[PDB]
Amino acid sequence: GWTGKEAPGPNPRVQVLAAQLLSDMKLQDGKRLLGPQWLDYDCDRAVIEDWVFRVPHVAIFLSVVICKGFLVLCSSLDLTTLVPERQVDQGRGFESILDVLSVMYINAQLPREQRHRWRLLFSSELHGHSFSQLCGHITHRGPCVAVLEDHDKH
Amino acid sequence: VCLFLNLANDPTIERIITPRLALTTAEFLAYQCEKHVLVILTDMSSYAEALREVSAAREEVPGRRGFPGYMYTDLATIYERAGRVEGRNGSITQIPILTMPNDDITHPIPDLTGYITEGQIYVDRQLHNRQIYPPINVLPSLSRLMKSAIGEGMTRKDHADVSNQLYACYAIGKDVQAMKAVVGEEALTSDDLLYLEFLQKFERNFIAQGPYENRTVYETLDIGWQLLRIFPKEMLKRIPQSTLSEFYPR
Repeated sequence: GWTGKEAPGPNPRVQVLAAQLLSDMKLQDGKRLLGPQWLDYDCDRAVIEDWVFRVPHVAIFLSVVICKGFLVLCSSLDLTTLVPERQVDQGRGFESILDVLSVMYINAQLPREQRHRWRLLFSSELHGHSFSQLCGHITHRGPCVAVLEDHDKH
Repeated sequence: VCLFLNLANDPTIERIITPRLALTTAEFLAYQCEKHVLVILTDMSSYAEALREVSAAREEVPGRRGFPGYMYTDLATIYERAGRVEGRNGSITQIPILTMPNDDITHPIPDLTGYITEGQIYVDRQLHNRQIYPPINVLPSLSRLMKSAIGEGMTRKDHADVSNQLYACYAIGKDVQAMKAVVGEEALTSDDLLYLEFLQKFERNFIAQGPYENRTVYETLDIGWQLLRIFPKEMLKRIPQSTLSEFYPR
């Protein structure tokens, strides 16, 4: 259900996700990639080998580009806990703020026990633009992820 | 603007002939000079205090509550000099302004001016005591000719459905706060507080105006439409779907 709409042109959430993984790229100097001198580092096997150790998703994403088109069914991975299941009630045409690379980002930092199903609790374009509806739909429903987008696309 | 002032220290007979100067000027500007005239007759209750004072001088008979017998045909001598005519391109609109004594609507000046005219506005006291301007009570206010003033060609095609939906979510909101004071605060469900979020935002964004803020009709409905988005789409049942699918989502 998480079909985040691709943009004609480049998807802007592919771009800002990919540079996040390169923030954990700790060069041997101890100082992070800062300024326009971040393009010219002789990054040998000494420095990429902790990057695949620190970042789990660059180790995860290679196991789904290879082992899903090639269709090896014996694979002992979990795809229920990588991408959650979008549970909205039917009948209501509802697009979300968050596309699939974003909901694969927030789902990584949750507890592991909850990562399989994201159910709709409140949304401003379906349940009104009221705080009395917000406080009535999200009270007493367990742990939930509030996510909002202002006028400046933040 | 022509301004016919008439003070309280001025004689009592000049107050009788004042609303017949203001209409003879109006029946000239619209039915001979082809203008759209609006007549404002401030404190028409003091007209009926002078018409009682003139008639008592002639030792005449008093009718209901001291006012003369001929007061129903003497208020209609003023009010029925209005309306559009055939042939001329002018019209006269009248807004008389009264004072109900001790807030009793059953007084003969409001009871007989509601027999000849076509609505009320009801400036309310309970909205003035909570510092709202203009304190207009929309629950007893009416205009019997609203259907021939709005719609396509006049204002916009969503006017007749925004208006009687705001009137329904202000009517329910006045019931919730009337009932929540008598039964208690913990009986409100989550849909029930929503008719109180409207009621507070209706009295601050729609009824509160400020005495020099001139809104056109296109920015009263665009104020009114962002107040109907407080509710979800399934709860607006006074509004049809063919106009909900054009104006509601933003």
